[PDB]
Amino acid sequence: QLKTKYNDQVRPALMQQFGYSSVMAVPRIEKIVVNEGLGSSKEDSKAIDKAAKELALITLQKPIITKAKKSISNFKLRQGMPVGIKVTLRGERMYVFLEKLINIGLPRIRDFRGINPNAFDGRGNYNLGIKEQLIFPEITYDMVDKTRGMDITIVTTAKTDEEARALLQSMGLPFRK
Amino acid sequence: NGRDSNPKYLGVKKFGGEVVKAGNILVRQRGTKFKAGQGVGMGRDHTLFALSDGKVVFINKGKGARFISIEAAQ
Amino acid sequence: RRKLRTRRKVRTTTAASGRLRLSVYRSSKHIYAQIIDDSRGQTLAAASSAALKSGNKTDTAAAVGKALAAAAAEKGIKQVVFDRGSYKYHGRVKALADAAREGG
Amino acid sequence: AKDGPRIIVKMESSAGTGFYYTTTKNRRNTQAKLELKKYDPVAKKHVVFREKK
Amino acid sequence: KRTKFRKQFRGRMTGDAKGGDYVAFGDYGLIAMEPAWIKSNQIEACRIVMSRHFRRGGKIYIRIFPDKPVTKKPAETRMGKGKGAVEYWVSVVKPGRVMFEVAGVTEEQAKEAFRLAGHKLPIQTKMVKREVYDEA
RNA sequence: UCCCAAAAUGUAACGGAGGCGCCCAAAGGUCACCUCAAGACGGUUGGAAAUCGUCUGUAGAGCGCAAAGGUAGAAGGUGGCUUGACUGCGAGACUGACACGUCGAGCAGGGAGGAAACUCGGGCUUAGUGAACCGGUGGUACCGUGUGGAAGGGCCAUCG
RNA sequence: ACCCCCGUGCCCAUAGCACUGUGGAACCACCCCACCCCAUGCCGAACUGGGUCGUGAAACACAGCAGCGCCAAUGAUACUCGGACCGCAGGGUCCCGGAAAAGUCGGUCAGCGCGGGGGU
Ligand SMILES: [Mg+2]
Ligand SMILES: [Mg+2]
Repeated sequence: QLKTKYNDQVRPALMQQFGYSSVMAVPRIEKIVVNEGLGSSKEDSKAIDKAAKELALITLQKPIITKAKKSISNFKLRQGMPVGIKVTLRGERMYVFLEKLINIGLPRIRDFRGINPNAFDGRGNYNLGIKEQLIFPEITYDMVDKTRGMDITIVTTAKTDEEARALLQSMGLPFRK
Repeated sequence: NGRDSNPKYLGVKKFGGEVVKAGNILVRQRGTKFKAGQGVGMGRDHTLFALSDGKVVFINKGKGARFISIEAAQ
Repeated sequence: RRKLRTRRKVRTTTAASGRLRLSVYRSSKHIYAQIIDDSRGQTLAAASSAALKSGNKTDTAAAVGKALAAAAAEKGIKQVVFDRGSYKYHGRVKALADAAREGG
Repeated sequence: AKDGPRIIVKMESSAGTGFYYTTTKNRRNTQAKLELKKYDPVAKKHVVFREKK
Repeated sequence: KRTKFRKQFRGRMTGDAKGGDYVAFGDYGLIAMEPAWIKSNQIEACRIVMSRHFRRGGKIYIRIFPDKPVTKKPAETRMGKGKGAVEYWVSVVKPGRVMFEVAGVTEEQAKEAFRLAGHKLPIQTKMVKREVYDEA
């Protein structure tokens, strides 16, 4: 399951387009961090289990409810209260979710056209602006609580953006041409 | 306001060159300005003291970390 | 990242101890088990698993620790104070300790 | 060292057989019930020691 | 003129000039020759007056902002502590401190503006010229 | 707690500012592990800050409160185990006119954490408190006016 | 003896960052696997167990480079111990010594140890 095409359709295609002197210097995929927007405007102790469970069924891993940064501004901010969520996928579980996103996630989306081609993180990384959750093969509105959005971040080991974009698309990433 | 005030104290008590004894208090301070060197212990209130007999020795490595050691005679 | 190794260096008192200290470098597959003086920056017995290993780079964790204690008998060491780096005292590093604590 | 109805209190020390006080400033603010410990009184030591009056 | 926010009170002490320079931010300058205290109001005195003599330009620099609060006597008595928090601000000035400096105008046009803005001051002053090149 | 205070210490005013009369079964002991503020770039209920990621970053943060000193090898942040916030002591020093106050190695009877060296007799320290008399409670048995008890009185601790 | 690598000190920026080059199986790192001893309040990233290939890219080591940091004269000056004076005063001067800061010249990106290992 995967990994085989992760190399053949990537590594060898890079020295035949660029010029790597090493199979180690070849841009790789480090981790895929998923962030969850919770609380703040929607301070609900019930909404917490809403994401806590779903996130644990879509990525197959218990997430961590990252609290506040202990900052109290003028609006609704408190000292140390669950408001964020962290779901870091790396290694085996990474490609497991990743593959599902390239085969079922992105393809199966209403009004889907692709993703912004402009170079995002200028450090060799990339970021995704996922929104609606009613576009996943694990999310079933017929057996949940409500409807919310999730953020996915692609962390790689690329040096430049030129070597990053290549890696993403070859691995499986659609763009609006 | 005129009201409020405090006698305070602090400072150094055994200066360098001096011959200490087992229990003599060396320097009093609030923080960790003078770190306990060789032969020198440190109290709750960062109050430096001597373990045995010897001579007071100051060491400075360009500020920041102060040290006080005790070189025995014998 | 470099904090684990220093937290055991500042911790292990040097002078007031009066003792010696045994270091250990097992982040790889090349333990030194080097022994170092408390004041003088020298080395006495100095073990290592560099001279052959008989195809073993992990199992000799206890072989070198037995070799050490025995190598220390030729100098005159009774007390040793260990000073691991980023090592939570688990297995590969535990074998040294145990082997050089009963073989001495 | 004021002493009123306010939260926290000064506590007497008892013991299993032992008859000794430790004098400790507790507080009914948080977990306020398990004021038990282990303070050996002049004795063999190792006696069940709850300051709980 | 006045500070936007400070501690409030101060003290009093006059040493020699430190951060005063012969020429910058223009061609001609005006320097004091006696230590004293230059009130905020006195600065308005000088600035406004030099603006009457200079219709256009706005090349009048004043880098002696007063940073020194002074107390005052409210009525009488002496049975009290800090009296008169808000009185006036004074900027200390030592011989060789440049208070004023102008440019664009000629020689005559400058001998008048400093002159005039010299009679208001509690101390003597002299007007100088360029030929200084310390730091930059 | 700073300044005045004039480079030991000390030093006054109805001189200039800001706090305390507490808190914590953990913010303790110890044992392990993590490293900050902020800015820029790019990202979804955001659109200022914040949640995430990657770089810069002697830390411009944090340390329960006021302030200074000090801390990156932590006195920053977490977890496991515990009740050393122990008892009987203390060479020798700081400080005060006295009385108080402050620091403390080591020794003993017993325990705590760690493999261990080792550390621990409250909390980064400096405020969070007050003599004696009188009385309350527990403990222990010294006195107890003829004797043996008892009332009471003393002592240890501790409360008002 | 030559040199290099690794580990560990003294020293704790005149020994630091950046830029660039060199190093490939002796050493180092990445990397590979990791159901279990052990562990990340989520992730075997980091700890950790068992070990090939590959590569030196990154990290690290070394070397050049000193644009930036750091260190920093000489001279003079500020100030001041001592002595002696002036103004109504805020202040200021002379004699005799000590003597800054900053800036400038300039300096240098170390040096000095121990042990072990592999090469000539
Ligand atoms: Mg003084
Ligand atoms: Mg009376």
